[PDB]
Amino acid sequence: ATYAQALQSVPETQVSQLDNGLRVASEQSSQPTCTVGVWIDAGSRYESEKNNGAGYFVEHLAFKGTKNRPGNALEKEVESMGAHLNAYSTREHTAYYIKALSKDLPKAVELLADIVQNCSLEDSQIEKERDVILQELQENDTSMRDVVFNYLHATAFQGTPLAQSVEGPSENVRKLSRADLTEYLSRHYKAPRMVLAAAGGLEHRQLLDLAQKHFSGLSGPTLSPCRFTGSQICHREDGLPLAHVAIAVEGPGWAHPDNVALQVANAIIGHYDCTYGGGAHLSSPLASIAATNKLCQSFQTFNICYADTGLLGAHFVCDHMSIDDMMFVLQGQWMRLCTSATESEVLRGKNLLRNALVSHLDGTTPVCEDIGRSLLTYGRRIPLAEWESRIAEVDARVVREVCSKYFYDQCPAVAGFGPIEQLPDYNRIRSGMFWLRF
Amino acid sequence: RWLEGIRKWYYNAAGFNKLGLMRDDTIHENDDVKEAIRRLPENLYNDRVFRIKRALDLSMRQQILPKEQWTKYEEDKSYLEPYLKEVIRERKEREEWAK
Amino acid sequence: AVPATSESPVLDLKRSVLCRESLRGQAAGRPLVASVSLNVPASVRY
Amino acid sequence: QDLEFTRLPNGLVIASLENYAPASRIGLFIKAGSRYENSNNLGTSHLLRLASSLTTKGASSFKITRGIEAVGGKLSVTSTRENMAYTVECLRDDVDILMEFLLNVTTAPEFRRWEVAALQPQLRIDKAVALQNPQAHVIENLHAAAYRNALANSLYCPDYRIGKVTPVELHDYVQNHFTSARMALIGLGVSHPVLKQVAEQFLNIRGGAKAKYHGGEIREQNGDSLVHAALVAESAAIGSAEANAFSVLQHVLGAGPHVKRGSNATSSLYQAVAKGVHQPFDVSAFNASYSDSGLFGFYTISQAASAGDVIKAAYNQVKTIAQGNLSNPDVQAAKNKLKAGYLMSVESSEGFLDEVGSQALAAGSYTPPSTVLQQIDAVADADVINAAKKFVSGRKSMAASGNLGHTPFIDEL
Amino acid sequence: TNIRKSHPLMKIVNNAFIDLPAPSNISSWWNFGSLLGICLILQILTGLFLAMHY
Amino acid sequence: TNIRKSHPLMKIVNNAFIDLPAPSNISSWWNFGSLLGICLILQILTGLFLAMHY
Amino acid sequence: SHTDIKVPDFSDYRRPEVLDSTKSSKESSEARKGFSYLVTATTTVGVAY
Amino acid sequence: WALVADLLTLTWIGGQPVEHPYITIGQLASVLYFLLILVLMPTAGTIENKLLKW
Ligand code: HEM
Ligand code: HEM
Ligand SMILES: CCCCCCCCCCCCO[C@@H]1O[C@H](CO)[C@@H](O[C@H]2O[C@H](CO)[C@@H](O)[C@H](O)[C@H]2O)[C@H](O)[C@H]1O
Ligand SMILES: CC1=NC2=C(CCCC2)C(=O)C1c1ccc(Oc2ccc(OC(F)(F)F)cc2)cc1
Ligand SMILES: CC1=NC2=C(CCCC2)C(=O)C1c1ccc(Oc2ccc(OC(F)(F)F)cc2)cc1
Repeated sequence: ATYAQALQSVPETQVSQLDNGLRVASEQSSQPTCTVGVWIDAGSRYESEKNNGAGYFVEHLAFKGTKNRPGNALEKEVESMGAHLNAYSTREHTAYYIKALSKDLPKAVELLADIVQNCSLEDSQIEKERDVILQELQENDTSMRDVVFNYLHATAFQGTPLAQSVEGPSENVRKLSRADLTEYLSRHYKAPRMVLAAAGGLEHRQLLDLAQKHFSGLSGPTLSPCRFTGSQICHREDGLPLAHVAIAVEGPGWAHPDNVALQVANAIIGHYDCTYGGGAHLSSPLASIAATNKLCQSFQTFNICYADTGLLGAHFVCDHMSIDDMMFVLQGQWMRLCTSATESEVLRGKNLLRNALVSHLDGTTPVCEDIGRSLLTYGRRIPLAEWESRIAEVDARVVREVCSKYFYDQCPAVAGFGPIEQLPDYNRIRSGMFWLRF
Repeated sequence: RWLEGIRKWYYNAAGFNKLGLMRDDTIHENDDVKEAIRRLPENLYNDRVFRIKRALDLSMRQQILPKEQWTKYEEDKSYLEPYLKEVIRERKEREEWAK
Repeated sequence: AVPATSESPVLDLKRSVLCRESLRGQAAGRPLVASVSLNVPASVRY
Repeated sequence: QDLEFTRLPNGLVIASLENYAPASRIGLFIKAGSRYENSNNLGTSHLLRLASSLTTKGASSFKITRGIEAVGGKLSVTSTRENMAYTVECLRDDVDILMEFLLNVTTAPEFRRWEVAALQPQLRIDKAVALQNPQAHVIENLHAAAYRNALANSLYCPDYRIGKVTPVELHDYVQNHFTSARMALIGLGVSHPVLKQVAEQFLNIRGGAKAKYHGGEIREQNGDSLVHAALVAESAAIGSAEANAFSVLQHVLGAGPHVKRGSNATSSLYQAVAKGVHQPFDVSAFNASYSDSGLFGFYTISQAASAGDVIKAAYNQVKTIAQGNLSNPDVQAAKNKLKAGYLMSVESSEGFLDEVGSQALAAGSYTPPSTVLQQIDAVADADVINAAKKFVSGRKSMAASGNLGHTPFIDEL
Repeated sequence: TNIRKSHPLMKIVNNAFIDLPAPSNISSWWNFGSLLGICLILQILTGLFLAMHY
Repeated sequence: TNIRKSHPLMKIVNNAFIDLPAPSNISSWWNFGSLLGICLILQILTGLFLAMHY
Repeated sequence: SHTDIKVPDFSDYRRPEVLDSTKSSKESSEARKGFSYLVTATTTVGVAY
Repeated sequence: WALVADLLTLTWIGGQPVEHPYITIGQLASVLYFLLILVLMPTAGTIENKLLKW
């Protein structure tokens, strides 16, 4: 029983669509538990300036009652059947999902439907959840990671809806009326912009019929492209003890095949923090150099994907005296992969990526989410055997050519926060995006 | 075996023994030797430190020890070998892996 | 292979809590577990 | 496909489900947790947890890192108070490469003087990071308060020992605890016969007191505006039927959240506390269960001034459960939570491996999920009331961290 | 780390020439130092070439 | 603290000339560096004085 | 909140090619670099002469 | 010391007219110069090593 073989006999994902246009997607295995949820093409990118953070405001109100189950009735019923109810909101994706016993899937699908469609949005509940968000916004100010990434987007996609934070400015949170919320909902929460995903012990046929029963009432706004700008945002705050730097070039966005090769390249460079076992002997040259010279406390490469665009780069957290050196080694890695990546290290990157996405999809929740979001972004679930084919296609030549497209001689977006006196000048950073040899 | 006559002769001709040095004190410090030295236990290191200090002090005076005090050929332990051998063996593994 | 839920720095000021909704989940319910790795960031559990 | 099981004449357990997935997890579980330190070698197991990927006999420090990373793999070491768990993941074709590394790491580590000494500062880094969580302060103190010896040991090396864990101590700890009689080799996506044969040929290694509950209190005064606090009494040993009763009682009282940003309408403790005090807070039932002993109680997170009110309110809630105020719909809901919680915990192939190995050490063999659910149902309402009664009349252990000006003592409660 | 900050000769060049922290706002009147240097080097070369014939 | 280690000019002199750590045992063959310096300075002075007349 | 920070309008300073916020800068990237590097290249040819 | 003595020979030979026996001595000294540096002294080093079990 080989690896190549193993991929061929992984459970297929089923695909059906309702009259209104709601897609129903399912992966089945004999499992006692399941995860089911609703994914929606809705988020901060779809929000204007006047209604920014509405989708986030809604998320707070989603589990706070329905017309059919007022107040804590929705809450009580989830709790008493041992179910676990959860939500998240990205710049492009709002998602509500429930982890339940397999036998309880009918009620699970019913409750999701009740949340989405028949959401109470009570006057007092709005005014309560108003102060809650304001305090979350304050908590978020203390998370330098969150702050620097919000800054990266804000400068990278400046003057567009992608520059906008998911939570919205405090001004909007304090003023958004119930009229705004309900208008936002009926505009964006529509069957063709929605997917019902489920994974665990279930017959696909049953899910589709449960979708009919509760999601039939679901009704049936194009995204403009987003201009990337080579820019810098530098929030200098010497009072904080470590510096956060986030740097990225414009990525290709969800659809593009180059994303696979870019993931391979990002795997080569990889990630590190101070608790990692490897140290000097780590395979990534960036990591081994960073570890031995104590340049940073942590770093990761990322590749964030949006619709027609994205953010491809790295974030690091380091000592106030190490920012210049971190940048130099990081940008040095980008250049080395562009110009001169080797076969064996690309093989390593491939192997990392193969392992990454095979073991991430463990248990029903990550698999349910993969179904939900893949249907939104790609229009289908891409099977593991297809991912493997795209990965095997990547060699040293590919990594070079792909990396040179996005990294080499291109203007990045830089965000820095904290004691950033050392953080290199933009011109020096930009000059660090080429070599005088290749 | 048969060249052991010449090895014993050369040893005394070379004459580091006259300063109370062992052979491994006279090894020129490259990157491997540095690491090998760095890995020595407290006792073996402090002996090395003193033997050299003594030799340097003798060299400073342009004098040698009494003949009784000279390092006997037979008593010259190869103290640095196990550390140095492994330091080298390790680097050659990393150099291999890099290809 | 996959990076952890949280990147860990020493000497870095910690994230604040100002409400009930963010503070729930935190009260420990089971004994500590400790993992260290080669690839994944060290983290402790309830 | 279902699980296979073997216990060799030398004591060692092999358990493996061949499920033909593309990924393969292998775990070597060892009875070598913090509990098996004594007062002379405290924090040794902490260093030992950091110490995989140091040079072994069959592989260098360099080769362990490079070779594993080469195939995109992972090697993790996980410690509880009672066990240590060495886990390897990879794509199925490279299992015997990772296995070779795992065997080297566990059966023949060299613990070289210069490598072991170079690793010493990592104890401070790892500890410092972990102790950023205030739960880590309190739970580590709670145990130290509650016990005289084994389970009192912290998972993290005490400050005074950092820089002072010797190579001898590491060798001794491995030689004395990493033995066939104390080991279970668990696996997924690999055949049982080949695991057995590896365990016979490379894991046949020859062999090498009871936890006294005390009841004490430890108080970290540190001036946070929030006070973390835990109050427990001696519970019941894992494997005993009484333990199941405590697990149900935990879920009656409330054992953490089910809805995002939710107000926990079914949690008995949360509502009991929320009745009196409305400012930011969190409360949960705490249930640890071990081979020798157990701790059951609750953990509060409250404002400094309100700590007295929150703890007393929570304690009062357990008292009324002990007095008999407890209906079937509560005990049914609690069971549904625990039943769901267990099956959800073995939902991932990571957590499943952990439960297979975990059971294999503390008990003889594998109990299937269906049998576990039946045993949860076997807990009667009366058993839950007894668990609560035991807690109320039991000798107490407490731990707190924060500005404790209004945090009561045990004897103030 | 780079070989601009490391190498004993490049170190002096890197600190006094490249990574030198300079005020953002210095005017044209700050150019005259550099120009004095150019003048001096210009005189030395032209001068040396003249001295081959004088 | 002293003004041999402090003053920017004296600092170079103090480190490369006075407090320079030198091996205890260096022989007469180590004098030739200093002597080469003296030679060079000797040539420059005598040379310059000759060039006033040549 | 830090969410109150939004980047100032740089329209005055931008090149015409990157003014349109609903279009991708990547079309014009090939061109914009070409112009600026031509200036540098021309300069070097002149200095060389 | 052979290499030094050879250099002293080359200095003597350099001062002589181009005739017998100064041509042949000169050739033989020049051969020995490069032979000493490129072959003999490197070989001698490695022989010394193998005499010390190195
Ligand atoms: C600060 C640097 C120097 C200054 C300000 C300087 C200035 C002058 C001036 C004003 C003259 C007379 C020019 C004329 O009326 O023809 C002159 C002549 C000369 N200088 Fe210099 N000089 C400098 C450096 C040098 C050096 C370094 C050399 C040779 C190595 C040199 C060699 C000569 C010679 C040979 C002449 C005579 C040829 C002539 O008249 O142009 N000078 N210098
Ligand atoms: C490494 C440094 C120097 C060396 C090795 C050197 C060597 C010589 C030698 C071998 C001669 C011929 C001496 C003779 O047979 O009369 C000479 C002549 C001369 N040198 Fe130098 N020299 C040096 C530096 C200087 C400097 C710095 C100057 C002027 C600033 C200078 C000016 C002269 C002059 C004017 C003569 C002709 C007068 C004479 O023949 O003595 N030299 N030099
Ligand atoms: C009979 C017993 C002989 C033993 C004693 C030797 C000395 C007696 C003289 C015999 C001849 C010696 O040989 C002498 O060598 C030199 C150098 O090669 C010659 O020099 C000649 O040969 C060399 C060969 O490379 C040429 O480059 C050179 O242009 C030429 O001048 C002399 O012309 C010759 O006379
Ligand atoms: C070394 C320098 N320092 C500073 C400023 C202004 C801003 C801050 C300080 C400068 O313009 C500056 C400088 C000085 C000289 C420059 O060209 C040279 C010209 C001559 C030269 O030779 C020498 F040594 F001066 F004789 C060396 C360099 C180039 C730059
Ligand atoms: C600078 C020096 N360093 C060292 C040793 C031996 C021991 C250790 C290193 C020295 O004798 C030494 C030294 C070198 C030169 C000395 O006299 C000078 C002679 C000439 C001189 O001018 C210049 F720059 F060399 F051209 C500067 C100094 C005096 C001392």
